[PDB]
Amino acid sequence: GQGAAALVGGVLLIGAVLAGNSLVCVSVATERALQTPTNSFIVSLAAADLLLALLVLPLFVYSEVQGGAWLLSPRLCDALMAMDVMLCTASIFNLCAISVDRFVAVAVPLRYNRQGGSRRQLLLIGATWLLSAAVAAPVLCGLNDPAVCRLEDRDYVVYSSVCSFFLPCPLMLLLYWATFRGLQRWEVARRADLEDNWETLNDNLKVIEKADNAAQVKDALTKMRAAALDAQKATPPKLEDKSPDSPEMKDFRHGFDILVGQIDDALKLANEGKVKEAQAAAEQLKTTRNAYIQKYLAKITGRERKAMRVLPVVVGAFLLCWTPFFVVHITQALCPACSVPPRLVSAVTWLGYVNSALNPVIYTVFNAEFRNVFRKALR
Ligand SMILES: CNc1cc(OC)c(C(=O)N[C@@H]2CCN(Cc3ccccc3)[C@@H]2C)cc1Cl
Ligand SMILES: CCCCCCCC/C=C/CCCCCCCC(=O)O
Ligand SMILES: CCCCCCCC/C=C/CCCCCCCC(=O)O
Ligand SMILES: CCCCCCCC/C=C/CCCCCCCC(=O)O
Ligand SMILES: CCCCCCCC/C=C/CCCCCCCC(=O)O
Ligand code: NA
Repeated sequence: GQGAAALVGGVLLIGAVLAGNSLVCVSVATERALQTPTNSFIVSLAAADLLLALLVLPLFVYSEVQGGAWLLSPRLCDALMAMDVMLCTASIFNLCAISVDRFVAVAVPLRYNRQGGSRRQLLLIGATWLLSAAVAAPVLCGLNDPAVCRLEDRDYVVYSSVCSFFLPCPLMLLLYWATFRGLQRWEVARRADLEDNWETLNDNLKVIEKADNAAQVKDALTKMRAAALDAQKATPPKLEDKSPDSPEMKDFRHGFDILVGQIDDALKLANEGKVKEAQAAAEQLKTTRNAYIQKYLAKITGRERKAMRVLPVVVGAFLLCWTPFFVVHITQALCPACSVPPRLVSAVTWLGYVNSALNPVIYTVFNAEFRNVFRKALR
């Protein structure tokens, strides 16, 4: 009765965690549009969820069929609980790492000399996992004084409730808040104008790629030049009060000067009838914007802020799913006499674990790139 619901519910939960989260990892692996700094953390979150389904949920379900009785070794129980605590902590610490990472990307504009990221996200992810293991490590040493698998050490439970949850949460919330406000300060008033300029650039690079002749190339380059110059005049509020002589204003203007200079050289070539050379100059121009310009066009048009919309939904769902769990557990640990109904302890646990099945759904619905890869699984 109570056992059959756990079994069916558990097999369905485990199936849904493995299915959804493997499809996330494979998608980041197969689709170039998904290989971003942010999605490195999303893969880390997927790993945490896959590991939960592999290492924790099966014996959790088995436990639930036995009505919470634990018939196996007490050392195995300790091993399970330490893994339980670590994976929970790792999910939270990774949501925290995202907000730290995104705040820094926003607050600290950097341009590298060489190809690729710094892999600082990977280092931060490594740090996140080692920190989660550090929080969980004492559980492995055996904290209990029976036939059930529970954390009975009240000081440990309060400690981890605070470190793993009640402390990261407000800080994470403050950081997401600062991050979103930071980006907004970069978004120009005349968004649609700058989007037009941006489309002119991309549409005409494609016209150039397939041109029949030099005049088409020259016409396309001429439009690009005008759009580059317009875009150059779209100043973000972030730099509005910055003087014309400011080294941050001198930066801004410069990226567009390099661009206009490249367009001019391609123009000279097209004008002389050198189609292939003009097309190569323009392709070489698809790489100068690939880093210097386009990164911060997505920023100043509001695209970047829009693409971050999936993150609060993920954070939100995590808070909905785990807040009841941590309120129940810290209460019990602080106040033995504050009796929580066992059926509710069971409920908030399942609620916590079902979070692990939710993120793949959240990405599919609320993020455009993920939604896109998904919707072309119609093959
Ligand atoms: C990150 N902080 C914590 C996380 C916990 O579990 C996710 C718990 C917790 O009490 N977990 C219990 C301990 C075992 N776990 C369920 C389970 C897992 C595997 C086999 C049997 C029972 C329960 C949900 C406590 C803390 Cl402080
Ligand atoms: C935005 C702050 C966080 C909000 C709470 C997060 C909970 C996420 C849970 C997932 C279920 C969402 C179901 C909503 C479906 C409608 C979405 C839509 O209309 O585009
Ligand atoms: C418990 C319900 C959900 C609580 C969490 C809500 C979402 C967590 C993130 C909050 C940081 C605020 C970021 C702004 C979100 C909207 C984006 C925007 O309007 O620019
Ligand atoms: C992210 C959402 C944050 C929500 C914070 C509120 C949750 C914390 C409340 C739980 C404390 C329960 C108090 C238990 C009584 C302790 C009294 C005693 O120690 O004797
Ligand atoms: C490639 C996308 C991410 C990896 C796959 C995720 C696996 C779980 C997705 C299935 C959820 C289906 C329910 C809602 C479908 C939303 C599709 C849509 O909005 O058009
Ligand atoms: Na998780």
